[PDB]
Order: sequence, then structure tokens, then C-alpha cells
Amino acid sequence: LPQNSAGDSFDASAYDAYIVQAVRGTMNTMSLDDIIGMHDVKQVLHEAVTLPLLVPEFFQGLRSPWKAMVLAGPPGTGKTLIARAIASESSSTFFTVSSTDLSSKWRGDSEKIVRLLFELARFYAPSIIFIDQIDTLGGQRGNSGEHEASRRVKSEFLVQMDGSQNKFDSRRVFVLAATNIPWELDEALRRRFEKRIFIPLPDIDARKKLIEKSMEGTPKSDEINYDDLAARTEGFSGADVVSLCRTAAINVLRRYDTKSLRGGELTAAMESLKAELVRNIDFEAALQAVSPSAGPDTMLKCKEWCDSFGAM
Amino acid sequence: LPQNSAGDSFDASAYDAYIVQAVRGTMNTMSLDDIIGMHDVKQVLHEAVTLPLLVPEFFQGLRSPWKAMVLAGPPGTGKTLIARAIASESSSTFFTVSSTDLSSKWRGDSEKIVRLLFELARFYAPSIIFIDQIDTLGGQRGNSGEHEASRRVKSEFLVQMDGNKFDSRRVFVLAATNIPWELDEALRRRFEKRIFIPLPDIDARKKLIEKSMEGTPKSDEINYDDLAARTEGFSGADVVSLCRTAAINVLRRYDTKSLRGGELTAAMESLKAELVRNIDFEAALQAVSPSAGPDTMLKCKEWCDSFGAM
Amino acid sequence: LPQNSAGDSFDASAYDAYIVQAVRGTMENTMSLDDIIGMHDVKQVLHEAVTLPLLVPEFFQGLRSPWKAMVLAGPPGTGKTLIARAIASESSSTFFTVSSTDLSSKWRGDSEKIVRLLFELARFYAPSIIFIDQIDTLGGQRGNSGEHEASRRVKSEFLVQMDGDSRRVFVLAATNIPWELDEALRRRFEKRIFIPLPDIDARKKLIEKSMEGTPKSDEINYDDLAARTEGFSGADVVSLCRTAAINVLRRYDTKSLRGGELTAAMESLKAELVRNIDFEAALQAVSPSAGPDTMLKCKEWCDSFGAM
Amino acid sequence: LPQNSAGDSFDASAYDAYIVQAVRGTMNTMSLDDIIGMHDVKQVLHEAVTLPLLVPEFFQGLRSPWKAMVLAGPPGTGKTLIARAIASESSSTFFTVSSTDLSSKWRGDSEKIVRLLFELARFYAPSIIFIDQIDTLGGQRGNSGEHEASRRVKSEFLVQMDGQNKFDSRRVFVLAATNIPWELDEALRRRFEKRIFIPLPDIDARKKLIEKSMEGTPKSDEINYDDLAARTEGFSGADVVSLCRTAAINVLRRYDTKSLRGGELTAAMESLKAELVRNIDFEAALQAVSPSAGPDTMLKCKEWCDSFGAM
Amino acid sequence: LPQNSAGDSFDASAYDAYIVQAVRGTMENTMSLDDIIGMHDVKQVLHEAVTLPLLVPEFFQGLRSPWKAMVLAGPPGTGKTLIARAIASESSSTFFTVSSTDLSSKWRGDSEKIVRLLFELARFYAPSIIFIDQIDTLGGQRGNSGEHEASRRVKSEFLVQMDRRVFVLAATNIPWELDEALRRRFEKRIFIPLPDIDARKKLIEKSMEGTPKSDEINYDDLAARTEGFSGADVVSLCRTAAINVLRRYDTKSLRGGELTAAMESLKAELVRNIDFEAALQAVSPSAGPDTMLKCKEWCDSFGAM
Amino acid sequence: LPQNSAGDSFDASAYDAYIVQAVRGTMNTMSLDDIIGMHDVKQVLHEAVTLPLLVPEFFQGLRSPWKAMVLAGPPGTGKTLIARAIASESSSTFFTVSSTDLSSKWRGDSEKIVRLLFELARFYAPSIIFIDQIDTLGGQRGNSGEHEASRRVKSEFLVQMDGRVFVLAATNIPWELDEALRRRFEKRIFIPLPDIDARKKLIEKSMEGTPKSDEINYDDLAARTEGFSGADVVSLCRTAAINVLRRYDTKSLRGGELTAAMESLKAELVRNIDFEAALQAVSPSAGPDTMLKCKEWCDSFGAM
Amino acid sequence: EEEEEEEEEEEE
Ligand SMILES: Nc1ncnc2c1ncn2[C@@H]1O[C@H](COP(=O)(O)OP(=O)(O)OP(=O)(O)O)[C@@H](O)[C@H]1O
Ligand SMILES: Nc1ncnc2c1ncn2[C@@H]1O[C@H](COP(=O)(O)OP(=O)(O)OP(=O)(O)O)[C@@H](O)[C@H]1O
Ligand SMILES: Nc1ncnc2c1ncn2[C@@H]1O[C@H](COP(=O)(O)OP(=O)(O)OP(=O)(O)O)[C@@H](O)[C@H]1O
Ligand SMILES: Nc1ncnc2c1ncn2[C@@H]1O[C@H](COP(=O)(O)OP(=O)(O)OP(=O)(O)O)[C@@H](O)[C@H]1O
Ligand SMILES: Nc1ncnc2c1ncn2[C@@H]1O[C@H](COP(=O)(O)OP(=O)(O)OP(=O)(O)O)[C@@H](O)[C@H]1O
Ligand SMILES: [Mg+2]
Ligand SMILES: [Mg+2]
Ligand SMILES: [Mg+2]
Ligand SMILES: [Mg+2]
Repeated sequence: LPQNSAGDSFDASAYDAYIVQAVRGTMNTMSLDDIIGMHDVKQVLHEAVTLPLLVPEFFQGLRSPWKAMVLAGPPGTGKTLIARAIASESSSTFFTVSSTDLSSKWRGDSEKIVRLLFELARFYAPSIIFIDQIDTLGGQRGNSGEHEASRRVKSEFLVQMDGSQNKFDSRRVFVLAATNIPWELDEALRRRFEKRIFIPLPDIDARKKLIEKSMEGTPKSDEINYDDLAARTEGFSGADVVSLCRTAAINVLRRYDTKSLRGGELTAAMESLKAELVRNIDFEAALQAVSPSAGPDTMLKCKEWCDSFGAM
Repeated sequence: LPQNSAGDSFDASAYDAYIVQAVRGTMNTMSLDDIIGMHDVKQVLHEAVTLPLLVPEFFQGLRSPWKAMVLAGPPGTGKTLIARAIASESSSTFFTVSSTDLSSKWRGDSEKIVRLLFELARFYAPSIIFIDQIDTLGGQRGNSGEHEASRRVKSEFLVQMDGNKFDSRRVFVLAATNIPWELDEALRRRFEKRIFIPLPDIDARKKLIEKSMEGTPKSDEINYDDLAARTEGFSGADVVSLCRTAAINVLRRYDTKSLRGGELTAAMESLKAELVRNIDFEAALQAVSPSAGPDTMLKCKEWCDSFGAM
Repeated sequence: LPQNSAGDSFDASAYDAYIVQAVRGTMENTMSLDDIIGMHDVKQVLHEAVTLPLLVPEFFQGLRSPWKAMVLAGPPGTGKTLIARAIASESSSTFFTVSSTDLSSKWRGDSEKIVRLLFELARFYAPSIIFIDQIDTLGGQRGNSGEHEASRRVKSEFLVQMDGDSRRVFVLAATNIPWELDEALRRRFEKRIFIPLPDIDARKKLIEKSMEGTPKSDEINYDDLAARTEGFSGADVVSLCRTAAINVLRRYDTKSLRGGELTAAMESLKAELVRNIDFEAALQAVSPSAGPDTMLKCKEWCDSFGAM
Repeated sequence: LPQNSAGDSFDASAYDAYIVQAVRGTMNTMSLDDIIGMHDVKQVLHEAVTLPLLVPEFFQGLRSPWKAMVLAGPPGTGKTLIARAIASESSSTFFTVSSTDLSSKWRGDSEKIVRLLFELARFYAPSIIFIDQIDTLGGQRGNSGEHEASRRVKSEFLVQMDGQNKFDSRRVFVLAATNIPWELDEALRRRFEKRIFIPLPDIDARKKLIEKSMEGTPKSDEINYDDLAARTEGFSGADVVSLCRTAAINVLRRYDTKSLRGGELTAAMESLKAELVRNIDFEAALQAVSPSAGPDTMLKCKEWCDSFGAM
Repeated sequence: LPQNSAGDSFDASAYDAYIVQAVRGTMENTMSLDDIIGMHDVKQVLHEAVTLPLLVPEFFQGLRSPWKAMVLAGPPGTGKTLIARAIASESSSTFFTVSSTDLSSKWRGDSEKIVRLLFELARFYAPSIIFIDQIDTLGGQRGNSGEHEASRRVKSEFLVQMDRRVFVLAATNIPWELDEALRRRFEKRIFIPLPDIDARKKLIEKSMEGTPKSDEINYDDLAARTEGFSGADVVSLCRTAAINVLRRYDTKSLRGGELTAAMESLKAELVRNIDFEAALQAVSPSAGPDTMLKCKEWCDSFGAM
Repeated sequence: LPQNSAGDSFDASAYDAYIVQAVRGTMNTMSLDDIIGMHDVKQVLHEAVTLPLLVPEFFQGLRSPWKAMVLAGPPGTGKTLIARAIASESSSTFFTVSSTDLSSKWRGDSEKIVRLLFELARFYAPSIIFIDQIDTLGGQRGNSGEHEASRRVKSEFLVQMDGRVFVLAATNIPWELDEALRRRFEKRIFIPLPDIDARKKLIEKSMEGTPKSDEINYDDLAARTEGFSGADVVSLCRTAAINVLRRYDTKSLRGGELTAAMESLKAELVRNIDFEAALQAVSPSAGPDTMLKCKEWCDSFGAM
Repeated sequence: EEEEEEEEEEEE
């Protein structure tokens, strides 16, 4: 384990070797204008991560900074992306915790990993933790057929996420989480996650700006009407418009005969290909060849849940 | 290990170093008058902690003081706050154990950390043990998916918590939970006070909104009766969260995403004097919803009205 | 290790120095066998297995050799750790006490030697008595799932040690989950007895035995408080008496006086009677830790397998 | 864990000695022109494996190579054959994963095998992972009878497959194969780009398969391949090879060759080397094996891949 | 250690003194083999395996060599250890007793030393009988899930060490958990059944040989009403009958005085047939008929009866 | 090691000098046609070892030459007899592999022995090796409390199975086999109970030294021993022989003049009542449940 | 002089 700023150290004698290794093993060039839409999530991150680093004299008392946020939405949009975006464009240490680190063969080695994780995140810095796929980790607490060791992991998160009983020695921490199934969190753990926020599928203008964003760096023609592509991809998620642009960019390879020249005269035709632009024929065939991973019953259920018990 | 009052010393020789360390590792200035409501819990804590220090010539015969108490109710209502307020107002040695101090991968340490804990709690002082989330620790005994090394911990809690007419050193075991129908039938008997804790009614949210808004400059336009009547089913934590989101909504009217570095602290001086208006409550009351619908409140009330001893 | 009667000595040489400290850690005249009400059958078995061999030991020979074990089993609050204290107070015998935690060590093969030292010390000292509390731990069938390897040698040491020299040990166990016992261990417990919740006439004697010693009124009708409980576990009637007795402190409110003239108000409240309003206001705040299906399961098991 | 290219070695310190052996247990002359039909699969495999190997200056940025493919359809069509063919076609390292490798006794000893498998696939060369029968590993997540140790395997796949992504170190390509493409997840479908569907019968493909299976030196008289194509309706790609096999067993089963020894034993064995088959053993071979597949599964998979499938 | 016959001496110099103490601590209050009711086949094998080679050592020379192992299976309470103690008493063979608390061995590489020293000491005193009680323990599967790295050495030390005359008995309640390589080293797997209608009357008539019964000669009824009594429960029935002879005179009221002449008034009191009827209402069998059926099926499948 | 055909020689100086001495100690006129059952096994061996070595252009290409077979059945059938008959009938270097030819004390030499064995099998001739008692060699690979060297020797076992040399398996407990082992086992054939053929001669050989009457008919007894294993006939004659002793009275009367009664009992000879009481008292230790589970396994995981 | 300890594993 390295030292922190201001030259102190950490006395990790009470925990074994492999637990320290398994918490140490979870420790650029992105920016928060590379995320199309999602205004209120950017607002909450701006007033709970970036503003206390600048003006710490304001957030004292009732205006204390937040310490949790869970993003709930359909499986297409940008939730994993906003965590790496806030990890790059900040000055705090980043803990990526998945559900496969809080797991060991012995008895009583998950809760000690969670305890060491929160102690390290409080010791180092004003850090933030990003628990990805929270619903495989904390489910309901009184279900039929859960193990007797996952219950202690949920109880450890419950005891550790609120605390720091001394009003002095206030070192900040911030827990971020993403879910596709938000109606399956415990009623006691859902209280600690203040600021439940829904993330919607992109609208018309978000689809237009995302097509404009991803189609730069590659030369296109001037006959592409972006309004027709923005109005014809009705029902597309956020991670399907990028797949549409990738299919439209490789269709300029599919229209030439490259399977025929098998090795011979193959390196020669690739020379003139890298500057050939993409006309409207490729976007027409890419619309004809790509369908969304639809079924908006999950989007409807998640929107009704975050409209009932949500706090933007 | 430290000494105690009257200069004695404990002789911890038969226990290894990492057990007495794990028990040593579990040993601001708020008053009991800021907890809103919960009158009967204050009454039992009063006549079980405060009065045996002032006049001990009364609690002698049949009136020996209570030895346990379990709070039960929906999440976010005021349990760990009453535990920290008792730790801050009394003069007792306070232990805060949980389900992760009592576990170790060796065989025969889970049922020795508990024994060392109770021996220190009876040796030191008129102490108070606060076992948190006891539904994790003591479950139903003759169950299906129970590993063998939890039966010994439940048996140790059953053996320690009931024992000569001498040894008049007091130990008061306070415990909190929010799924009370999973406690063992041999352990539900030991906790001889099983009080229920309700969500606040329409007169205990007015005092809570008045209490959390002392310090921030507000106007004289807001009327607390309408804000007490438009919140139904809110917990204590949700009312505190609403009173926080109002002041952050005072921040959210100015576009502070625009200024970058230059005199931003000078720009933040005009903001640290603005008053919290009614528009901020009309926005924050639409921005905040309760955390859970009523289905565990009704089950906890149906349990504590048939098996509870208030 | 102290010497026994008649000045003998034990040779604890083959054992380590922390096993003997644990067994010595397991090892008066205050209570009596009249303080417990009800339970005539277990009192008869104790009287014929503990007391009467001491007076006329020329009678208990041959077929009438005295009993060697017992199991008290029933609902979780009816009084079965009280009778172990009442037989420890009212006897002249070495009374061990072994819970489930004075057997475990994290070293391999010291958990099944504490048992052997316990039985050898119990033989060597006296006509002694062992009281293994919560016998459903260290019980269970031996062909179970998730059973550790040391926790079978514990059961095998209990199995090989508890049979087969006119020296007497009387192992007495108590539990509230009786059906989770071994098949070759509940053969050795030669008397398996049931204890019920108290009936209508036992609860009146329990009320009168707990309430005496505290000055009361002469208008309390005890028969109504005996007929009005109807399901109280026998350890909850003491709780009803205590909540009735402490209710004289919640009638004169002391939460308003803090220090100022309080200690004389606690003298004016020292000798105040317990009127009927106390019991009427205490019956609406005490309920049992009920669920009588545990009592019905224990009744069915002790009526299909009990040997009184 | 022997070695890789350029002589480096792996540091398997954090994993046990019975897991790394179970990942090591997951590691011939089949041509690329043996498979007939299936032009979409060959196109995607070509432009995602072979052209990125030769000229990687073309594939960067927006034209990044693909990372996934699903082969869904009726049983007996040749998905394992395409897996083995693209194994033998390149010099890639070939892993093979079924549902019987990812199962152990101790809690948390199954989530490590997936992580070690993906770590070895990244540590070695450009490699191909072939998850066979993914309808059992990744089902629906919020199901009714979901086990508590099968949600963390799906969570491990979801977290491992999308990855702190720039300057791509080493390419991995993960296939799949299923018969039931609707009992699959909603966060594992999205990570599987290029979901495609393959059909079993075609009349020119049936003709080419009976052309590519006929290697009998006798029977220059039973060439009824037009009638063998008209009687190939409802037959899968596996039924045709077994049809040719039962034809070649009915070549020697039309004539009784039992109790033929002592007198002309050797002459009875080499006279079947030129035993001319006709329409009679051809018809007996037709009436031997029936098409044991109904149209409901193929119609359901076609109705699924017409709506949720990106070619 | 003592010496052996013919004046020789054993040189146990390569072992520590405490291993010699732990093996020496295991090695005649007269019983008789006629004091056990039932089980003629087990006595038949014990006869042919222990008693005949003492008297006719010329007949057992080659292929008619005696048996060298045995393992008794059955329900709890059917009398497995009584056969072992009875054959321990009335024989000039050196007896032993091995249990699972006797191979404790807190150090490493020391349990196999105890086992090997036991089997070296058995082939020193030339007739020898070993009685490994409760062989369920130490007899798990050699490739099981939760097992130490030392218990497999114990099972391997037996499987190499089972091959100067010795004889090894055993006894089990759950015989299906025996290992496959440990099973075929035992030459005879006998079943031990519950008492029938004829054996129970003999047991009630044998146990009440000291106290005076008077006219309750209706022993067929007592052999009829106890349906599934497990052999070790009818002894509890006779014991409860004698203590119920004590219980009819109310003795819990006297306090010291007249507690000798009244105890002399009961020393000659005879057992009427009200007490057996009052004793059948308060004795029930210790288990159900489950383990009987399971061991019966295991002996039908594997038991070389 | 001796020389092989076509003028070749092995130089095994890279390996140890004691592993070769442990593999060289494994290198007649037995029953050629005395097995009157399972003629399909005779046909598949006839087309797998005899026919691709007489006419090697008849079993090629589409007529695929096999590589492995797993024999499964009762312990009373001829599992060793068929492999020994093809060993004494063919002209190939028959090797054998039990669980005893693979165990060594050092680490790193328990896996080289199978490499040397397959190298000698490919080097000498188009041989045939037979893994005897495969039921203990390869079980589950991903097991827990087993030591790691079994996984290493099984990985070295899988490293050299692809390579002519005809490996063949015989198992009695096939359900312990791994899911990855059974891929190379190309036919898990269901082998049934045998006929009278070789049990009668074992009855005749196992009663020598004991006087017998001339009224015992071995056909009726050898037609009633349907399913007995190798040692079960020995158990039958042991039950008859000790029934001769137990028919007399020596348990009741004791001590006095037992020598004459024992000598008169030793003079006694086996009658038909002894064997008739022995066939009802020597019940087979092979219970009638294992063949059923072998039937369900060969229906599930094999093609039989 | 190599002592031995006992540990606890959990399974599913
Ligand atoms: N709002 C957005 N702006 C720009 N790009 C986006 C946005 N949302 C999604 N994307 C694109 O989608 C791709 C994948 O998104 P991402 O990985 O965040 O999905 P996800 O949140 O992981 O969903 P899940 O967690 O359900 O798998 C990214 O490459 C990104 O370019
Ligand atoms: N009666 C009350 N008076 C004042 N504040 C309260 C009251 N009840 C709850 N709160 C507020 O609720 C917040 C959390 O309370 P608390 O710690 O009791 O939650 P909890 O019930 O312990 O949570 P859990 O149910 O998960 O254990 C505290 O910050 C406190 O300000
Ligand atoms: N028959 C009785 N006579 C007097 N007091 C009794 C009786 N039965 C129960 N009690 C009360 O029960 C309390 C002791 O509890 P008890 O003896 O029931 O232990 P227990 O609950 O049986 O033990 P476990 O928890 O293992 O069941 C005493 O304080 C006493 O007031
Ligand atoms: N399209 C095809 N082209 C060439 N050969 C084929 C084709 N389809 C089937 N075959 C032949 O049929 C045989 C069976 O194919 P295979 O073993 O791949 O079954 P499968 O498709 O994996 O079945 P399933 O998909 O149900 O697992 C192969 O040996 C192959 O030679
Ligand atoms: N056939 C019998 N003859 C004489 N006494 C018997 C017989 N069967 C049972 N007993 C009585 O049963 C009691 C128990 O005997 P024993 O200890 O041998 O049973 P066990 O089942 O072998 O013990 P375990 O359960 O440890 O195996 C003995 O005290 C004995 O008096
Ligand atoms: Mg994600
Ligand atoms: Mg709390
Ligand atoms: Mg008790
Ligand atoms: Mg016994």
C-alpha cells in the first residue's frame, strides 16, 4: 500500500495478506462534455464532487455534501460511462468495485474485505467508490433461499454507509452505483442511497447530437441529411446509434470485392480505400441491417418505479 | 487493556492477542432532548439507566432493573440515534458490536469473542452493550440453510444473557432491528422490552421541520402546517432530506456551471447570505418522494401488537 | 487441582496446561427444591437418583442401581435451568457446568480430550453431577450434511465415555429442540421428561410466590389474574409482576424533578402499595413470546418418545 | 500455463491450484471451403479476424474490429463446425467453454474461472473464446427460479465483456451458440453485437452436400440427385450425412453377407468393394431415417431474429 | 512396558515416551458368553476364529486358516459391545481397545506412529484381539471434500497395516459411510437384528433373577405388548418396575426418622403385576424404524452374512 | 529394451534409468472362440485390429479407424479375457496400464511415464494398449480435497491421447467418469451376463484337496451361478465347506473328547445337500442394482 | 515441531 498525501501511513496488521492484495487490486482523456444528455446527474456530481474541492467553507451544517447516488435505467444508455468520465475529470482516487471481489472461499472474508475497503477509502483521500451492478450484491434481505454469508455483506454495507459519529474528523467519501433492475433493492439499503435518478432513452435532439459526435474523424459526404436519421431511428437506445455508425462505416468495405482477392492484390486495394468517403447508400443499408434490442417493458417498469420512489 | 475504576486490572491470559484486540477495538455530545417523539423508549431508558445511579436503595428486590430491550420498526425512524444519544448522555462504558466483529475463519473464535465481550462488560462498569442489526446475528435456530458455526454464537448469547445473588454489576443489552419476526424463540424471551417505533404523525413532523432548520436564514413566508399536511408517509430521514434539498435548491437557481476559477469564491459570497424562500420548498417537495411503500410498517405493527411488551 | 475427600491425588501428566485450566474453569446453599412449583415427575426422579442413594446405599444394588442420565425438554421459558441451580444448591456433590463453548479449541485434537478429562475428573472427585446445558448443540444425527470432522469426534467421545467401580456421575441435560438429537445418544439419556406451561392453579401460586415481600393492597383478586393470562409461559408471569410493581414509579412522574428534592420523593414512593390499577394497567402492556406450535411439537415428541 | 509469444510468463499468484488447472483444461484438417452456405458468418469472421491481422492501420477509431457474434437456429446445422473451422483457419489460440466447466463446490470458486479465462485470453495472442450453449449460462436475471450462484456468473460476464478501454492491447473474439434465442438476457444480448441466424435446408446446399459426401467407388447407376434433392425437404444439415451413411450401410445390407467364411471368405469381403447400389437400397435408406425436427422451432427462431437481430 | 512370554523384551527406543504411554494406556471381571441372548452366528464365528486354534493347532495349517477380521452393523442398543467384552473376558488372548480420541496427535506426523506402534505391539504378544470401537470415525471417503491432510495417512496406515495371530473387531451404527477399500479388508460383515417375540421373554426372565417376582408369570403378554423395543429398553422396563415398587410407599415426606425400617419394609417387598402395567405406560422405544431398515438394506446389498 | 521391426533403436538417455526399468516389465494359447456371447464386440475388434491390418485400404477416410473403447458391465464377465484373447491372437505389442504402473515417490516423474509408454507404443509397432481399472485412474478433475498431482498426471494423460496405437478401456463403475474424458471413448457398450463356460472349471479347480461324492452334477450348479464374480464361486464353495462343519454338533458339547468328533468331521465329504444349502446361503455381494445403473449410464452418456 | 490448526469453509 502506498502512502497518502501529507506523508502518513496505514497500519494493516489486523488483516491478512490476500485481503490487502484483493483491495489494493481495485485501485485519461475523457470529459463531461462527452456525455450527451443526462443533465441532472451532471448537476449532482458538480455540486457534490467538484464544488467542495473549491469552496469548502460553504458546505457546512445543513448544506453538507451528499454521500450516495444510484443510477437506474434501461441496459443501453450511459451509466458505466459517467463513472469513468467522473474518474478522469477529477482529483480523487477511484475504487472500482464489482461483485466478484467481495467473494472468498473461507468463512468471514467478504465482510472484512468491505470493512478494509471503506477504511482505505476514508484514509486516503476525498475518494469516491463505484459499485457496479449493485443488484447482484444487495438484494432483498428476507428472501427464500439466500446464503447466510450474503446477509452479512448486506449488513456490512448497512452499518458502514452511515456513520463517522464524531462531528470532527470529516473526510468525505461518495458511493456511486448502477442498476438495470431497481425494484429489487432492500428497503433498508435504498434509504442510504439518496438521490435515486432515472436515465431515459435518448430523444430526437440527443440522437442527432450523438450522430454528429460519433461521425467526426471519418470523412463523410455532404448529402447526408441528419434529420432523417434522427427521425427514423425511433426506439434506438444510446449504445445502438454507435453500432449503426460502425455498420455504416464498414459497409464501405463490404461494397468492394475483398473476399475475391484472397491475399494476392489485397494490400494494394487497401491503399486507396482509407480516403474513400461514406455516401448515403451505406447509411441506407445500415438502417436496413440493424434492429434495436427492443422490448420496452423493462423501460416502462423502471420508469414507473423511479416515478413512484425516486428523488431527483 | 486499560484499567477500570478503583484501580483493578483484568487478567486476560487464556485468550490470544487478536481476540483481545478485536474486543478492544469496539469500545457529538448530543442530548436526549433532541430526539423527536418516542416517549416510552425514553421512559424505559430513563428507569433502566438514569435512576439506578442516583438512588440505588429503591431497585433492590422485585424491582431489579431491566436487562435488555429491542427496538423494532420500519427503516429510518430513530433507533441508532437513540443509541448514540444514550452513549452521549450517560456515564457508562459503551460497546458497539456488529455482525462483523464476531466472525473469524478459525474454529472456535466466534464463540470466544462473545464470551470475552460479556466478561469485559461485567468487569468494567455499569456498561451498556449495543448490538446492531441483531436479525443478522440471531436467526431462527432449527432452520434449513444454517452453517454449524452460527449455532454456537446463538447458544453463547443464550447462555451469557441470563446469569448468584452477589455480583451486582450491571449490563444492559440494547438491540435494534427492522425485521423482528426472524428472532429465535429462546432469544425473543430475553429481551423483556420489545417496543415498537412508529412513523411520525402530522404533529411530530412540524417539530422535526422546525428543529432541522435552525441555523440557515429563512424567510417569514413559509407556513409549516401546509408542509406538515402535504407530507404523508414520510419517515424522519426523508423529512431531513427534504430540508436539505431546499437549501441546495437555493444554490441551484444561479448558474454556477459557468464561472471557471476566476473569483468564484467572491461569487459565492453573495450566495451565502440569501434566504430560503417558499419556491425552494415547492420545488424540493416535488423533487423528493418516500423511499418505500407501506408493507413492512404494517407487518411490524401486526407483530408488535401481539408479541410485544411495551 | 484440589484434592478430593479422603486425601487422594490426581496425576494430570499426559495433558497440556491449558486443558486442565479450562476444566477447572468449568468447576452456596441458597435455593431449595420448594421454590420451584409444579414439576412433580422430575422432582421424583431427582429424589430417587440424587438424594436417596446417599441415605441408604445398601438398597440401590443390582437391578435397582440408580439412574444415570436425564433430559429436560420443552417450551423455551418454563424453568429447566432453575432446577439445575436448585439441585446444585441443595446437594453435597461436586457440580460441574459445561456449556457448548468449553469444548472448542482451534488446534486439532484438543476438543475430544477436554471431554475425557471432564469425565475422569468427575469420576475421581466425588459422587458428582454434570450439567450439559443446550444439548441440541453437540447433538444431531451423525449422517448429517455440513458436519465438521472434529464435531463428530466430540460426539464419539461422548458416546464411548457414557457407558460402563461404585462411583456415580449423573449427567443432566436441558434443551428446547429435542427432535434434533442423535439416535445413539438419546438412548443413553434413560429418562426423557416433558415440562408444560403452567395450568390455572399453578399460575396463582406463581403470582403469590413472586409478589410476597413487596407491600400491596388487600383488594387484588388473584383468581381473575390467574384465569386472565391463559397462555403465559411461566417466565412471563414474573415479567407481569415486575411491570405491575414498577408502575407505581410511572404514576408519580419523576421525569420532571431532576435532583431538586427528588431523593425524598423516592422515599415517599418507597412504601406505596401496589393497587389494582397497577395490575389492570400492566395487563395491557405484557404479552407472551407466543407461537404455541413449538409447545405442540415438543408435546408430540415427548408423548411419542418420552419415558417418564 | 506454459508460455506465450516473446517468452514472457503469467503470474498466477492470486488463484488456487485447482482453478488454474480447470482453465488450462479448456484449451485438425478442416477446411474453410468445407462449409457450404453461411455467407454472413464467413463475411463477419473474415472482416473481424483475418483483415485486422494483416493491415491493422485501417482498423482504428470508428472502424474498430467487432467483438462478438451469436449463431442461433435449429439443431444440426454446423455451429461447432464453424468454430473448429475458424480455429484451424488462423493461428489463433482457441478456448472452449461449456456449462460443465464453470461449476465447483465452494462459494466463489466459480466466479474466478471466468476472470482467469478472460485474463489468459488477454495475456496470450489474439484468441477466440467459444462459449457453447449460452442458453444455460446467461438466462434472464430477474427470473423466478434463479439460483443465487448463477447471478454472479452473469454479472461477471457483463462486467468483463465491455472493457480504461483506449489503446487496445490484444484482441479477443467471443462466439456463442444456442437453439433458444429468446430465453436470453437483455444486457447480454446488447453486448453481443452481430447476432445472426442460420437455416438448415437449401435445395442447392442439399445437392452440394450429397455431392460432397458421396465417395463410393461402386454405384455409378443410382445418380438420382434431383430426386435426392426433392426428397431432401424438411431435412437438416446433419440428416444428409446420416442419409449418405445409411445408404452406404444399406449397400452391404441389401445383400445378406452373414455366415460367409471357410469357403470364399476373402472373396466375400472384396466383392462388396464394388457392390453396385441402386434405387432399392437408396429407397431403403430413405425409409430408414425420418426428419425428427418440426417447423415450430425454426419458425420461432426466424420470427425472433427477424425482429431482434442485427446482421 | 512389561515383558512378554518366554522372557524376551521389546525395544521401543525410536519412539517418544508419550506415544508408548498412549498405546500402553489402552491395554478380568468375569462375564460369560452364555450371558448374551441371541446372536448364535456371531458366537459361531468367534468360536471358530478364537477358541479352536488354541486346542487344535494342527488342523489350521494351510487353506483352512481362520478369519482375521469382523465388523458388526446394526441399530443402537442391540448389544455390540457386550460381545466384545465377553470375548475379552474369557480368553487368554491379550486384549486392546482403540477409539477415535486415542489417535488425537496434535503434532504433525504422529498419528501414524501411534497406529504402527499398536500393530507392532499386537504382533509381539502372540495371541491378540483388537477392538476398534465406532469405526464410523476415521472411515470417511479418502477423497472427500472437507478433509485434513493427516486423516488420509491414518486410513492409508490401516490399509497397509492390516496385512503371530491378530484379530480385529469393529462396530457401527451407520455402516454405509464406510469406505470401499476399507470394506473389502473385513472378511465378515454381519447384521445384528432387533429382538423377536421369543428373545424378549428370555430377556425379561433373565434380567429379573435377583428381585423376587411372585405370580406375574404372564411373560407372553409382556413379550406381546412391547412391539418394537430395541433390546436395551426391556432392561429399562424391569428397572422401572423395581423403582415403581419403591414409588408406591410415599417416601418424600419422611425426614431422616424411620428411613431405615421403612427401607427395610421395602427390602422384602415383592413385585406385583400392577407395577409392570404401570411401567408399560411410561416406557417408549428410543427411536423409530428407520435406521433398522437402512442397515438392513445395506447388509442385503453388501453384507457377506 | 529389445529391438523393434524394420531396423530401429531407441536412445532414452534423456529420461531416467529407473523409469525405463519400470516400463520394460510389462511387455500364449488362450481362448480364441470360446466366448459364445457378444459377437458384436468380436465384429468391432474384427474390423478395428484385424481388418485395417490385412486390408488397410478398406477402413480409411469415411470408414473411420477407431481410437478408443470403454468396456462396461458386471465383474463376472470376461473383461480381462477379451483383451488377453486379442493379445494372444494378434501380433501387436500389447501393453497394459493399471493404477500400479503410474505411481512414483518423486514429483515430476509421475507424468513422464505415460509419455515414455506412448512413445514406445508408437515406436515399436501399430500396438494396442489396454488401460486396466480406468475407474480409479480418471475421476473428477475439478475436485476439492484431492492433491494437485492427479490433475497434473491427467493433464499429461490428455496431452498424449491424440496419436496405429489402439487404446481400450474397461470399467466396472463408469458413472465416476469425467465429462471431458468420455469424448475420446467412442463406444460405451453394454456388456451382459455370461454363459456357463468358465465357472464350471473353476468349481472343479476350487474343490481340490476335499473329498466329494459321485452324486454332484456340475451342470445344474453351473447353470444356477448366473452372475457370480471371480471370488463369488470361492464364496460358494466356502459356504458349502463350512456347512459341512456346522452340520455337526460342536457348539453345545465342549472339552470332552472333541478330537474324535473333529477327526470324524474332517473325514466327512461334501454331499449335494451342502451345495444346495450353499447356493441359497452364498448370495452374491454384487447386488442386483449396479447393472441397472450401468444400463442408465450407457443409455445416457454412452451409445449402446 | 509443526503444530496443526483447523479452519472453516463454506459451500454451495
Ligand atoms: N449519453 C451518451 N452520450 C454519448 N455516448 C453514449 C451515451 N450513452 C451511451 N453512449 C455510448 O454507449 C456505449 C456504451 O455505453 P455504456 O457502456 O455506458 O452502457 P452501460 O451503462 O454499461 O449499460 P449497462 O450497464 O446496462 O451495460 C459507449 O461507447 C458510449 O459511446
Ligand atoms: N425522532 C427523530 N428526531 C430527529 N431526527 C430523527 C428522528 N428519527 C430519525 N431522525 C433522523 O433520521 C436520520 C437517520 O436516523 P437513524 O440513524 O435512526 O436511521 P436508522 O433507523 O438507524 O436506519 P436503519 O433503519 O437502516 O437502522 C438521522 O440523521 C436523524 O436526523
Ligand atoms: N416453576 C417455576 N417456579 C419459579 N420460577 C420459575 C418457574 N419457571 C420459570 N420461572 C422463572 O424463569 C426464570 C428462569 O428461566 P428458566 O428457568 O425458564 O430458564 P429456561 O428459559 O428454561 O432456559 P432456556 O432459555 O434454555 O429454556 C426465573 O427467573 C424464574 O422467575
Ligand atoms: N452447413 C453445413 N456444411 C457442411 N457440413 C455440415 C453442415 N451442416 C452439417 N454438416 C455436417 O453435419 C455434421 C453435424 O454437424 P455438427 O456436429 O456441427 O452439429 P451441430 O450443428 O453442432 O448441432 P447443434 O447445433 O445441435 O449442437 C457435421 O459433421 C458436418 O460435417
Ligand atoms: N442380547 C443381549 N443380552 C444381554 N444384554 C443385552 C442384550 N441386548 C441388549 N442388552 C443390554 O443393552 C445394554 C446396551 O448394550 P450395548 O452397550 O452393547 O449396546 P450397543 O448398541 O452395542 O452400544 P452402542 O450404541 O455404543 O453400539 C446393555 O447394558 C445390556 O444390558
Ligand atoms: Mg455497465
Ligand atoms: Mg441503524
Ligand atoms: Mg436455559
Ligand atoms: Mg457400543
